[PDB]
Amino acid sequence: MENFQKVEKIGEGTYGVVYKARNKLTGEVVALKKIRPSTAIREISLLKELNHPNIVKLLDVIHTENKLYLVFEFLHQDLKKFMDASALTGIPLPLIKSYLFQLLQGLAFCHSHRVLHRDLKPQNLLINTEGAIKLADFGLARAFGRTYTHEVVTLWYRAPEILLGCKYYSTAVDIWSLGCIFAEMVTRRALFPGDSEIDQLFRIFRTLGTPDEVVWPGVTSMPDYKPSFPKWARQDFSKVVPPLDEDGRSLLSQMLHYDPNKRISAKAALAHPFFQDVTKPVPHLRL
Ligand SMILES: O=C(Cc1ccc(OC(F)(F)F)cc1)Nc1cc(C2CC2)n[nH]1
Repeated sequence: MENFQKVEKIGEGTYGVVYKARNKLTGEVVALKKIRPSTAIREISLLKELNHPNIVKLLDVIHTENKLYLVFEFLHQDLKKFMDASALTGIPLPLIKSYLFQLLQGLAFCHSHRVLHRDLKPQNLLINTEGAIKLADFGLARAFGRTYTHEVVTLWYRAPEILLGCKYYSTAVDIWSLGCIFAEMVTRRALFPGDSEIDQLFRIFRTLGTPDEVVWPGVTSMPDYKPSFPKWARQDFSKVVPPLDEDGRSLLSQMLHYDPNKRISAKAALAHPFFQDVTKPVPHLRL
């Protein structure tokens, strides 16, 4: 670590602090994550190989004095800050479409290697001036497990099967999270901003209807399912994400299917008619 000069704090991650830093030998500007177990070393070392243009590059893994440091590629802005900055006008639909398309390419790659993210949220979607968007913290949930600073870990993008106690969840959990983020880019408001596990689940039920054996076979046997849940009717997506067109509403409905087995895959989502006119615009960024 004597090879890095801290520049400024990026923030407090889930596992530890993130700093912008400079590599004294190569002159490289990086993001350095300080994490404070052998199985974790092996799982993290496997992520160094999982390289894709829409995945934030893991440059190096450093284990010293029982501390673990992850050295990542640096990007100047995250999607949460970009969405806040674009709140008055909204992000233009061609840019939302380009970002969703790129994130689906990222997901299709990681899922093809049987690697899940498990904790997608706007905070870990990073953007550059060229119009690219990249997934950060890919694979860290499986490798490691409130934050170290006691901050509450957000539930807003958590798939219903996790909330219902599924132990062996699938790549479909990442498609759910990305559907929630797509809806938030379009409407400029979080889709399901729950502030507890039951509030998160009931917000989902109030919009998509309380799930039953018809739409989700096996749901009533899930560990945290309760027959006493209130029974809410489903809402139309035309009310949930206006002014998204019919192609975007159809794709969103497939990314938010209750049954993880029915939920669209990233590969099938890339073939959806919503992406017939996709382009790569450049965002307006002030750094
Ligand atoms: O999280 C950001 C955006 C960002 C950049 C600069 C920020 O402000 C600061 F300069 F630090 F004062 C604050 C936020 N990037 C970033 C994070 C990562 C790796 C850890 C995942 N790689 N790249």
